[PDB]
Amino acid sequence: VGLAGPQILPPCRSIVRTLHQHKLGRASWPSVQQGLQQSFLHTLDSYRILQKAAPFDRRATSLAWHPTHPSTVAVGSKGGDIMLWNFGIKDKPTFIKGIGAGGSITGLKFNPLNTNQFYASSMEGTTRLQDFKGNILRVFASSDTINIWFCSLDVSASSRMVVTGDNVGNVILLNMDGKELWNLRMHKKKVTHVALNPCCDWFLATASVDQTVKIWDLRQVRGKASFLYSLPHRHPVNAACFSPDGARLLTTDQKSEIRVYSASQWDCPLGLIPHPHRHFQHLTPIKAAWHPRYNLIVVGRYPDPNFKSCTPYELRTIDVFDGNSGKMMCQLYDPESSGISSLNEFNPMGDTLASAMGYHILIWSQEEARTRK
Amino acid sequence: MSYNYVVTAQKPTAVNGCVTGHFTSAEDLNLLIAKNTRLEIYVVTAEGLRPVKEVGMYGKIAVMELFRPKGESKDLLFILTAKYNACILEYKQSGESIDIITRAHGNVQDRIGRPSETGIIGIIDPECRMIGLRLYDGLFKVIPLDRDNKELKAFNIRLEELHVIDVKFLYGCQAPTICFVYQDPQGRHVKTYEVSLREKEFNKGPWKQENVEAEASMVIAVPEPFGGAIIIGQESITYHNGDKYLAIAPPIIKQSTIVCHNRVDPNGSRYLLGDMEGRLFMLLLEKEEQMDGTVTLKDLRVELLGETSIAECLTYLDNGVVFVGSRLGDSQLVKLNVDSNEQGSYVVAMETFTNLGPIVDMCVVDLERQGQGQLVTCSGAFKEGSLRIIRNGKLHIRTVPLYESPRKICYQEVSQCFGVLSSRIEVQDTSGGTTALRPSASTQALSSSVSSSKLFSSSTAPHETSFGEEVEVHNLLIIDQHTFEVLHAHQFLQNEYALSLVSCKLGKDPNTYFIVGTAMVYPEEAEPKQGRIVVFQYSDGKLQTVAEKEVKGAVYSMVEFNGKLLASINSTVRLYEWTTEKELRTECNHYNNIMALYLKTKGDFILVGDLMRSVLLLAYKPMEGNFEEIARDFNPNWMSAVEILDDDNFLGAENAFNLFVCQKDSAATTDEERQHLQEVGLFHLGEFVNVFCHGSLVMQNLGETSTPTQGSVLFGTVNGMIGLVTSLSESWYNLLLDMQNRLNKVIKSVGKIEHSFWRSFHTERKTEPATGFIDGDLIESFLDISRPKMQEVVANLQYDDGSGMKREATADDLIKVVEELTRIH
Repeated sequence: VGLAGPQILPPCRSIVRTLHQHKLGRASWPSVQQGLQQSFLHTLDSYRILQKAAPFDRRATSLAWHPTHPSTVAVGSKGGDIMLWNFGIKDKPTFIKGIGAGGSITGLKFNPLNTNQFYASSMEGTTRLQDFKGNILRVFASSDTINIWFCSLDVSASSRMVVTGDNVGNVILLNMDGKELWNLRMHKKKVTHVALNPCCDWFLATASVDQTVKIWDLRQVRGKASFLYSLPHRHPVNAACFSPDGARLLTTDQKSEIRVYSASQWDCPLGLIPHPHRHFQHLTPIKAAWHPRYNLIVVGRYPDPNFKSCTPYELRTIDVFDGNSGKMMCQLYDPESSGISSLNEFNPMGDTLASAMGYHILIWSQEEARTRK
Repeated sequence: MSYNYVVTAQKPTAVNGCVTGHFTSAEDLNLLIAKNTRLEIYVVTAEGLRPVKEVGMYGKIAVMELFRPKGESKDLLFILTAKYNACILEYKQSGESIDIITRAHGNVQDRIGRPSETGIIGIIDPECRMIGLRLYDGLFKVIPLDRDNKELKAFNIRLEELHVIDVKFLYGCQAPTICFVYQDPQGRHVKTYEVSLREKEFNKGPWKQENVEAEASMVIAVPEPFGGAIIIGQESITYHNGDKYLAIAPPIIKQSTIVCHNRVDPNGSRYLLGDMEGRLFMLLLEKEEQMDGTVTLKDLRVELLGETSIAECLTYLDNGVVFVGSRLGDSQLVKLNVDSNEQGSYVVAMETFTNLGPIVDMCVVDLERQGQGQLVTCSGAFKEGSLRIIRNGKLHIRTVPLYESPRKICYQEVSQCFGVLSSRIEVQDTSGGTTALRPSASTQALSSSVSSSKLFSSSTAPHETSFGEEVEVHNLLIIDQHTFEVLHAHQFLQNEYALSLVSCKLGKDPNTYFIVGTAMVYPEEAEPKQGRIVVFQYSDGKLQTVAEKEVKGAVYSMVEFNGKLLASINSTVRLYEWTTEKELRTECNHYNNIMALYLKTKGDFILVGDLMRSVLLLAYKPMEGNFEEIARDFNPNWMSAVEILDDDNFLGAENAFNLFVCQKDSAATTDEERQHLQEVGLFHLGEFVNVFCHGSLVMQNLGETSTPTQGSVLFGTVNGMIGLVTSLSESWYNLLLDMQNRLNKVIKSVGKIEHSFWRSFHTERKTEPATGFIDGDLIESFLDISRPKMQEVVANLQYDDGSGMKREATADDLIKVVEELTRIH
């Protein structure tokens, strides 16, 4: 704690010379990545000028980035209403509605193949794959009985698999063309998040309300909790998201905690980042996220008068921590946006951040550049 | 549509590692040397070194250790590559045919893990029970050395200590035992663990943990009769063994960090120590007798032996001779005498071996004859820093010692000289400013001109300097093209570093200037916020300041642009015009960057190499007077260098030792899609590229149409390797790549590593097979195999000889093809 704030300064040592040191071969790459992480933090304290705002109807539930292009993003609502929006285009972005009441989209990834498509998981009970023009291409699975719906979704392209979670305790695993060999139960209650590793292909993670988060091996296990690993918790878990590199698993709870688990001995943790993201009914649950090219963490803060704050000033803001250390390095804040940043996601590109607040979508790029003739 | 060919012009010269032992025969004393892809095997003689073998591996050697299991009549060699291919090899000779047999091979990559900060570490138990590897934090990998472990199967053990500095297996232990130094919030400590194979886990070590110096950085495993371990730090040397503790703090070593070590006596009575200033010390262990016949340590002593090239590694051979393997300077054979010379030195150089590395910059000039290009490189660093002049006819290399670190170079024909940015280290003096460690080019010029510039000396808050801070002093040297004497030296301001340099004409002005971009350096700034562009004119043996331009950032790069100056400052690319009153005026700017390090131009097009936005293709608009972002590579890559192949093709190199080739998306139906550069070529070079440049060394055959490749771009590396990239047609590409496949079916790979795996694109984010690049080295390797193997290689091949129809290819046809290809470098 400390080292940065509304008053305290971000920048540590002025090691930029190291780049040329790297040109000489003396200093190693990870130190350089450390220094440029430092650089990005420094310029991130000038992301403060909120670039753009965007509304739509009732509530935000999920966020996703167009992988190839920076300025494009997809977002999913409380009422099955999807939006696709590009910046610097001004062509009044594209919309698609749904039922509006009980059709809450809850998971959303782009199509790795056809950029004009998208996968989606819906409160209707239909993990679907559908176009931005409205035509549904294919349903993949189904509840076939209302009051039992899906909550979690993710996909991998290198392995060509799809995975999805229910509201009771069972997970389903499909191919990109159907062909289901799964639907064995994994948990006792709702599965809030679930994800696949990108750098391997064949161990999986799932998290649930059961105060437990579980790591599976989708080709080797078939025996209904003949799993690979199981990590316990003190409270439930809202999200468990992998690294891009594959070695650092991040986990984020409902009461007050963040945990970093490592490749090395999944059971024990490396470090605890205490920070409040308290759960609540009408709020959208909070989802920590990695930044694809550093060892940073980005989170939304939701103050708690009962959480033992180390810092005396507790505002509604976006915090930025270091992965492999434990403490903080930056805090984004801007009034006129005193809502609670439920979701936050960086680009795969590295120059942009999106925030999903209640009834609001925010874009945080830098501005105020010099000019040409 | 873009097809490219890469070839080695000069193999790497820097030494990454070196060891001694008995590899070629039980009676021979052998020296093994690693130069980044090459393994060199020599026999030590009374006079020097006899070359016995040189091989290439499909991999960057990170570890090189000899060992002799039970039942073996001579030593085996363990090699581990950067891609974590492990292999155990054996030397085989029969007649004049020499083969290195692969005794064992396997990939020990784990699915997941962050590579550590101090890099791969590899050690082998003295009793040849196991290999130990430090690859990822928190983990220790063990390969049990069973005879059946021909796959080098391994297991992992948790390390509670996540930040290991160094580790070694101990001698004289009934159980395998590691001793290591680690860092934690409480400081640095040294500890040990035994290694239980039965349980595949650590057990408690023989002696308890002890605190060590904050900069404890190397461990030396002392053999019997001493046993125990020595810990080397910045100010102290300690020895630990059981209840035995002995530490010394000799002041002589505090001035420079010790970075490598080697044992002189088999019983461990003497060690060599090498520092960053090239100084070589003798470490002496005094024995103490014990009534039970054991020996304990009585004392430690350090003795200055002298100076060498700055050593990455040292190896005592025999008869007082040491090999000094350097990466920053030439390697050497040196003799140590028992008695000193007139200057008090015990060191005599016997032999020197050329090192071009680090090549930080270079350029091609027809120095001697028109059409005969020669490459002038800024080579080396600190006291080893030099210029190196290279020409063909294999190569002739002239060395110009500078005794300081070069940074950039350009050539100025009209003045018949070169401008060279350089820097030296100075330390605070007794009463004043700072003082140099030795004379060098910036302090031995014929004449000098300190910068009397006062552009922003007024209204500029100075930043204070406390007693103890060392300083870098940058200079621009003007050097004669013929004699390479230091003609003039211009010293820049205190704390300002010069980064980029160009010689050019500007605007309608007929004068030719040297232009330098700089940066103000301060310890607390995450990035520089102040800098200058400075335009000098050379005349009468000196530089006169014609103009300056102050800016708020580091001028990382500059390039000539249609008589205008294009320059990269912090996150901006800025174009300046040269007005009639001889001043710089901002013409235009582009901003969508994090940190623009590299620029190259062709016509009205600009290619920008970014710290983080890997590459950007810009166009200047003469009828609009502004930039447009034409396209961008949306795949992230931490760049180190870039180049323009032609109007449509853009080359890049990045920090994970790969190259890529971008093109415009030909199949784009929208401006948005058109803005996406497509990485059409990918290749794992195995080298860190620092510079590309257009030109050639081979004499150009004016009017030589119907050749395989077109264009020539040379590139230089940290390891001093130089290579050539050229363009290909689709058909030639297909031909040579099929040839590569069949050669791969025929060629014996050292360590049983697949060529495809080695050249496969590889970052921490993604792994993909190679495309669009011909391994020219592999192609040239066709000419060195026997004729039956060639016939096999060309067996069942349809080949288009000259211009015509397809037919069966014969070995001689392919020999002709490859011989023509070899002559491009």
